[PDB]
Amino acid sequence: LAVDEELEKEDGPPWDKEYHEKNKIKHISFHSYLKKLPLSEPDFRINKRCHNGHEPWPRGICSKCQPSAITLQQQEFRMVDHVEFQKSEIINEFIQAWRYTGMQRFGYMYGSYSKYDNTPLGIKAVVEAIYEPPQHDEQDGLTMDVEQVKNEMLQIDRQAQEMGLSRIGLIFTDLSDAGAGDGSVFCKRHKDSFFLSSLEVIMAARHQTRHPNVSKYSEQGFFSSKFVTCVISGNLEGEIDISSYQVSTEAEALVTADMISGSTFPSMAYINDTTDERYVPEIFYMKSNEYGITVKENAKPAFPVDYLLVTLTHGFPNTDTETNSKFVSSTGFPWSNRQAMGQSQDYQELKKYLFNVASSGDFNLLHEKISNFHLLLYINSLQILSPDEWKLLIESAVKNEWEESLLKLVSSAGWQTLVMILQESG
Amino acid sequence: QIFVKTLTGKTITLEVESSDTIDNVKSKIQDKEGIPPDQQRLIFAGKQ
Repeated sequence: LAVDEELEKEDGPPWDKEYHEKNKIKHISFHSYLKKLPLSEPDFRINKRCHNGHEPWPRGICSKCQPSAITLQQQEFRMVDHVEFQKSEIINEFIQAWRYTGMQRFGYMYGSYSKYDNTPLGIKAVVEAIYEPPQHDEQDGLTMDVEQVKNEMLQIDRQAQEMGLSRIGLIFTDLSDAGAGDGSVFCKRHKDSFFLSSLEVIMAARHQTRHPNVSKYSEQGFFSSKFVTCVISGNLEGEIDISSYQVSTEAEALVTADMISGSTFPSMAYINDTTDERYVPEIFYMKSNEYGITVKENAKPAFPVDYLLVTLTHGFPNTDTETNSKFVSSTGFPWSNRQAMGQSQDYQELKKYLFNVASSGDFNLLHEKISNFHLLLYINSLQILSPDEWKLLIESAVKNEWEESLLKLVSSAGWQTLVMILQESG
Repeated sequence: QIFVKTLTGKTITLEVESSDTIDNVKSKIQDKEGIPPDQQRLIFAGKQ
C-alpha cells in the first residue's frame, strides 16, 4: 500500500498530548504512534517453549511467562481517524432496502485509503461502493451461514482488484422505528444504554485477524489491522445518523477467539473459561462507589465493552467541488442479493435500465450509465465477453480519458453480440 | 589489622496512580471532533 510509505517521509512533535486536547482529538494517529517508539503485537496465549524445564502442556506456567492481570484500558491511538463517503445515494439505497421489508440488512464496503490533512499524520478511509452478501434477517438481528458466503467473497475480491478496490469495512442496520408518522426511529444506542452490542464485536474483531495490515516495523509483518466498523443506528433527537467505531488492537487480535462470548446484557459480554485448555488471566476494571470511590471491585463475572472501542468521524463530500467520485452512473441499479425485495432480475432489467441507451445515438450519456459498481459485476458474471475485453471495460468506466477507450470497445465483436442477444430476449 | 564499616543506600520502591475513570470514556465516545474544512453529516428519513 502506497499510503503507508508516504507518511513515513513526513515528520509533521506530532504526538503532543496538549495539542490534541485543544482541537478536541481523542487519540493521535497510527503513524505518530510509530515514531514515538519496536512494534510488537501483545500476545495472551499460553507458551510452548517457556525457557525452562517444566512441561508446557499440562501445567507449569511461571511468573516470567504468565499473562498478567489486564488493567483493561482504552487504546491511545487510532488506525484511521475519519472515514469519508463519496455519494449520498449509496447510503440512501441501503436504507431503501429496510423501507421495503421492514427488517434489517447487512453489507460490506469497498474502497481505498489516502492522506488526511486535518490530523497530523492521519489516514482517511474513502469508500466507493457497497456490496450486499446473501443473508437471513430477523427484526432483532441477523446471522447468516458462515461457510457459503466466505466461498463467495473470494472470487468477487478477485473481481475487485483490477479496478483498485478492496474490502475495507462493513455495515449493519438497527433502526427500531417508533410510529412511522410522528418521528423516524427511537434512540436505542446512547450514553445510558449500550453503544455496540457484544454479539457484533466478535464479528467485527474477527474481520481484522483475517485482513492483516502490512507493516515493516513489526516482527511478523502484520500489526494493527485497518478495518472500520460502521453502523446505522440513529442519533439522539430525530434522525437516523450513522456511527463508526473500531476495535482495540491490544486485545481483539488475540482475545476474541478464545475467551470472549456474548452475554444476555447488551452493555457487557460473557467471560469464558478454558478449564486447562489455555490460561485465562483476571480482568480488573473500575466503577463508582455509592459514597466514595472503589478500587478493584469485581474479579470474574463482569467487564464492559466500552473500554475496548475507539471513535471515528464519518463525512460526506461537498456538492460544489470534489476531486474524484469514480462510480456515479445511476446508483439506482438493482443490487446483488436483494432477494427478499423485488429487485432480483435477469435479462429483462437490461432492457429497462439502459438497452445501450438510444441504440445508435451517442456515447456521452452511455459513459454515465455503465460506470456502476453492481453493473460490471453482473455482466462479467455472465462471462459472455472475453477477459481482455473486460479489462478494457474497466478503463472505460472508472478511468479518466475514456473517449478513445469507449470507441474501441463498441467496435469490437464482444460488445456487438451483447446488444444482439438483448434485443431478441425479453 | 584494618577495619571498614560499610556504606548504605540501594533499595527504594515507587507507587503508581491510575487514569481518569469508567464514565469519562463513556462520554468520550459520544461527542464530535469537527468538520475538517467543509463536509456534511446526515440528512435522511425513512418508512414513508
